[PDB]
Amino acid sequence: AASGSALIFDEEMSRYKLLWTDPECEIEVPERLTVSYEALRTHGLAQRCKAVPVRQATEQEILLAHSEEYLEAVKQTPGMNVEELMAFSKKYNAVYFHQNIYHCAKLAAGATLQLVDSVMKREVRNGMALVRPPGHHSQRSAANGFCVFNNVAFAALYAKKNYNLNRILIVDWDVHHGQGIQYCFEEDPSVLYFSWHRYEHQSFWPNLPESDYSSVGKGKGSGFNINLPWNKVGMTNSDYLAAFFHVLLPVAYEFDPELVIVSAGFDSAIGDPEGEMCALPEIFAHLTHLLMPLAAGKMCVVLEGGYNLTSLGQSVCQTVHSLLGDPTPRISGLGTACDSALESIQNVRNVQSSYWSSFKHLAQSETNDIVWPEPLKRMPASVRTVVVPPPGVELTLPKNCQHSGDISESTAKEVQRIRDKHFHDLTDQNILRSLGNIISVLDRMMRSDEVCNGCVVVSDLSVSVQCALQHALTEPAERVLVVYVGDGELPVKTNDGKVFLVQICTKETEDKCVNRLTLCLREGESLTAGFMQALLGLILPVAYEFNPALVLGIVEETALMRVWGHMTCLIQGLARGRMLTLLQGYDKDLLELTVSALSGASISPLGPRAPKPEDVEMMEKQRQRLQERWGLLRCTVSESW
Ligand SMILES: CN(CCCC(=O)NO)CCC(=O)Nc1ccccc1
Ligand SMILES: [K+]
Ligand SMILES: [K+]
Ligand code: NA
Ligand SMILES: [Zn+2]
Repeated sequence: AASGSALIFDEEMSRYKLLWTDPECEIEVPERLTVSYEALRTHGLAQRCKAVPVRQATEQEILLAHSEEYLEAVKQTPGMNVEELMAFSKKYNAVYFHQNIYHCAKLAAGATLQLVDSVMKREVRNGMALVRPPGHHSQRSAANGFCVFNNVAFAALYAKKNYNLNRILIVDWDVHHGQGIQYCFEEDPSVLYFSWHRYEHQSFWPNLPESDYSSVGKGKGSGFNINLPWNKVGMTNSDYLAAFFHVLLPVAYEFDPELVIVSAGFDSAIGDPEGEMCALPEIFAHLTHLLMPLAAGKMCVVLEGGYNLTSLGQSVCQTVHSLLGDPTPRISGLGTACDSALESIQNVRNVQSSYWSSFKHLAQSETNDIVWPEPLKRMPASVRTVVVPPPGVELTLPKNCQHSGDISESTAKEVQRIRDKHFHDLTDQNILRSLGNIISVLDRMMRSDEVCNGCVVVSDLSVSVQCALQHALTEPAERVLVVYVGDGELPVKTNDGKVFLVQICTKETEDKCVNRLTLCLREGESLTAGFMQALLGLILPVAYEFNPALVLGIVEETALMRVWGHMTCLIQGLARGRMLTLLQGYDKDLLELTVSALSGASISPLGPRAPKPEDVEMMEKQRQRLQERWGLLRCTVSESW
């Protein structure tokens, strides 16, 4: 399986710039590449990436997306003087030309194609191209918005042609609408385009009616264009994550792309003079992380915009950190999206309800100078994952996993201390072994930056859960998220706000308070889709708002775990990836799947469908019950009294 992350960069693309006065173009500077690469080197990230050389896109490759007349006209700009370059620039909107920009435009596109080849040939797991000029405004016969050729549209058209892909997701999180990409794939159902963008009721550049939520695609492509307009500035981490949980990710996992391409403009970051948004550079660690389970991890990140040199460098680093598998930073202060964002979200969900299963219940009444703190260091763990299989079982482990059954003297004293106080008449040395394992693994996870998560197979659930949870609460971990697949009650108290409990059970149970989420899904062929809808639409929003310091996963032996890998990967967005999983009984496959997802490996796609209406009803009842306490659950504007 593929390993490593490509970083594609060349300083030649910094060798064109604006040569006359134009306030609408001044911000697009060579130093955007310089500062970004240097920030990657400063933090040791470039050195851990596979450097893949740029090349020129050929004429034939350019003609995949652009007309011969437009290519021919651009091909003559290297021979033009400044006067003629200015006159040529004025034929287009918000773009400048330079003797070297045609050369750099072919490098930006070739760099992108190099990135696609590296990922699709399995030479790397994923990667990023740092390119100039950007691409996403470029159109079949026009330069636009600092873009000459459409780098990301090339990438999808090239991957279609040369790898015969049928499903490609393009995520455009630049703060501007990528209308060139939308036009390119408007009628094509094989490419799903998502864009959020500052819109302000069409008063923000490029001022297009078809940038609104109502443009869903055309003809065979209806439903495969998703526009989410931001109609106010100042959008926050909660707005962006609400967009992902309630619009993008439900559609992305249902579409099941074979490749993901990100139009990665960081002018959507705090401090940018174009976007005027408020999301922290750390949010891009999570936008990247939440998309990484798709397409077996095959993600190509392509630089678009981003103009505040500081937020630019920090956001590029958060993205590459996540591409490299480094633990995600904790996002504090999350809550409801603002009213304007909830309006945009509910409007796109409603027009998209004709096309996507996650939204189909909405269609019938029966169914329903700026400054911010510098990002903390993100260092990978020595051993990412420790594993404790039953005594005797030896397993084949990824290179970043270790067994860990060696109980120390201090740990062994705590186990009998705990036994002597809370479990008098317990003699079973198999259970006492597992509690030595839990405490030893937990202490490595929390006290060290060099073990991140772990998995322990256990005999008795009640005793193991108590010591795991209690030893975590005394460490102390301020808050603990518990995710439990099974039935019955556990020694878990949710009456102090330090624990939130997600339970996925078989019998319908009454849910009393707002620190428990109970999901009883109907047994049958549609359990997989229902679980994924619950995970993206309920579990992740609450977990992200809760912001735990540790995640405790628990599976009872009696218990449809072909989604367990996706949850384990996605849930590592919380608690900087610090998750302890307790598997009750030995299941060879479940244990290797758990270890692989905890270790950061890529997981198999889910492939195919639609969930039970009874299940969606149950899930929306949970939303109605919880969203006043946990506002990140909301995907509609609330009613004013
Ligand atoms: C800065 N904008 C491009 C951003 C591209 C980007 O970063 N894409 O990701 C262009 C602003 C502009 O030209 N406004 C305007 C247009 C016509 C007449 C008067 C004013
Ligand atoms: K966008
Ligand atoms: K499309
Ligand atoms: Na102009
Ligand atoms: Zn932009």
